[PDB]
Amino acid sequence: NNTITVKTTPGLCESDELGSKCIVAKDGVLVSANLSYWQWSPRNLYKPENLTFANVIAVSRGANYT
Amino acid sequence: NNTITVKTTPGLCESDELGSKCIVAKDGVLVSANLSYWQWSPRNLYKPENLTFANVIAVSRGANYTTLNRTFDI
Amino acid sequence: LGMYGGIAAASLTLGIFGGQAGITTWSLAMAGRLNALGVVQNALVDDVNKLANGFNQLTASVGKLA
Ligand SMILES: *[C@@H]1O[C@H](CO)[C@@H](O[C@@H]2O[C@H](CO)[C@@H](O[C@@H]3O[C@H](CO)[C@@H](O)[C@H](O)[C@@H]3O)[C@H](O)[C@H]2NC(C)=O)[C@H](O)[C@H]1NC(C)=O
Ligand SMILES: *[C@@H]1O[C@H](CO)[C@@H](O[C@@H]2O[C@H](CO)[C@@H](O[C@@H]3O[C@H](CO)[C@@H](O)[C@H](O)[C@@H]3O)[C@H](O)[C@H]2NC(C)=O)[C@H](O)[C@H]1NC(C)=O
Ligand SMILES: *[C@@H]1O[C@H](CO)[C@@H](O[C@@H]2O[C@H](CO)[C@@H](O)[C@H](O)[C@H]2NC(C)=O)[C@H](O)[C@H]1NC(C)=O
Ligand SMILES: *[C@@H]1O[C@H](CO)[C@@H](O[C@@H]2O[C@H](CO)[C@@H](O)[C@H](O)[C@H]2NC(C)=O)[C@H](O)[C@H]1NC(C)=O
Ligand SMILES: *[C@@H]1O[C@H](CO)[C@@H](O[C@@H]2O[C@H](CO)[C@@H](O)[C@H](O)[C@H]2NC(C)=O)[C@H](O)[C@H]1NC(C)=O
Ligand SMILES: *[C@@H]1O[C@H](CO)[C@@H](O)[C@H](O)[C@H]1NC(C)=O
Ligand SMILES: *[C@@H]1O[C@H](CO)[C@@H](O)[C@H](O)[C@H]1NC(C)=O
Ligand SMILES: *[C@@H]1O[C@H](CO)[C@@H](O)[C@H](O)[C@H]1NC(C)=O
Ligand SMILES: *[C@@H]1O[C@H](CO)[C@@H](O)[C@H](O)[C@H]1NC(C)=O
Repeated sequence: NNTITVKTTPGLCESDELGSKCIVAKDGVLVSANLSYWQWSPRNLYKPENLTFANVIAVSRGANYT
Repeated sequence: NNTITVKTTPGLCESDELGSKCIVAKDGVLVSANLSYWQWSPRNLYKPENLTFANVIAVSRGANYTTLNRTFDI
Repeated sequence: LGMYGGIAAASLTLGIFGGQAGITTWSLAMAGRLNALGVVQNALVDDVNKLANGFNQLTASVGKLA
């Protein structure tokens, strides 16, 4: 019915160096509504909440992470 | 052909506290045939075996996992 | 014939409760369906009641089709 336009990214890494700690969203998407920080939403509805353990997944660095 | 009715759960955690060690089944389902412990089966056939390393996957706590209060031994 | 009675009866539950039975209620079945469609991670009682009201209003509007 109503939409919102946010920023999104495939994953988040700490630093630029290869071998950094990276996270991707667990069963959801990383969103940011022009904020200074990142949040978690379901993939088909904007319902944001702050990033937590048991909300993300620790991975290795993929292509074009923020 | 023949069915059986077991208990099932999305995952198993050690304790109630957030940050506990949790496991989910790897390419299968967590089942219990009214036992005191949990086992692994294929998703479309009941063929139980005890929980092992290389049978589960260490994850973080999801919603409505079963708490053991036991510190499982793998 | 009625569709959901009789000798050759159709199943009312087979496409949302699935072929391995055990989900006790329609509220628990609909919460799992909203989770798998990616619109709510963990459906509360207000999320399921909002879906139950929208179902019941639409189904009552069938009796006013011209
Ligand atoms: C979700 O996460 C955001 C991002 O951290 C939270 O907003 C931030 O909250 C902190 C702590 O309340 C704020 O930082 C500092 O607050 C202290 C309070 O003692 C104050 O002295 C400082 O001046 C500073 O403001 C921070 O400003 C705030 N905003 C941002 C953009 O970081 C938010 O509260 C979280 N929402 C939840 C948990 O529901
Ligand atoms: C799959 O896992 C179950 C759960 O652990 C196994 O059953 C349990 O086996 C243990 C060890 O044999 C039993 O515990 C103790 O056995 C000692 C033997 O020295 C005895 O002194 C104690 O009285 C106690 O019984 C335990 O009773 C038994 N049952 C339960 C409900 O825990 C089962 O054997 C495993 N199956 C396999 C590996 O095929
Ligand atoms: C967050 O930022 C984006 C980009 O600045 C905003 O999207 C713009 O919205 C205006 C008005 O709706 C449009 O004219 C622009 O074309 C949009 N930009 C893009 C790239 O689509 C968005 O509205 C911002 N605000 C939020 C989410 O509150
Ligand atoms: C394990 O427990 C369940 C529940 O006590 C058993 O399932 C019941 O089986 C009886 C007879 O088949 C039915 O009348 C009940 O309605 C069933 N309960 C439910 C909730 O479906 C099951 O048979 C037990 N025994 C095993 C797996 O050996
Ligand atoms: C859905 O079913 C419920 C049954 O509990 C209906 O609620 C009752 O409807 C009758 C008929 O008008 C009323 O007399 C009762 O006061 C209602 N009770 C409650 C607790 O609501 C409800 O009307 C039905 N909804 C639709 C849209 O048909
Ligand atoms: C859908 O969005 C419109 C805004 O154009 C709003 O008036 C309406 O109430 C929304 N639908 C529901 C069910 O709230
Ligand atoms: C994604 O990464 C490549 C380098 O691997 C870079 O050239 C490209 O510009 C990046 N994409 C964006 C949108 O910046
Ligand atoms: C299927 O189950 C029936 C029990 O009703 C049994 O008699 C039959 O042998 C089973 N089929 C096979 C191939 O074993
Ligand atoms: C699942 O967890 C919620 C709390 O997050 C709880 O209210 C609910 O009763 C649980 N489900 C069952 C079947 O106990």
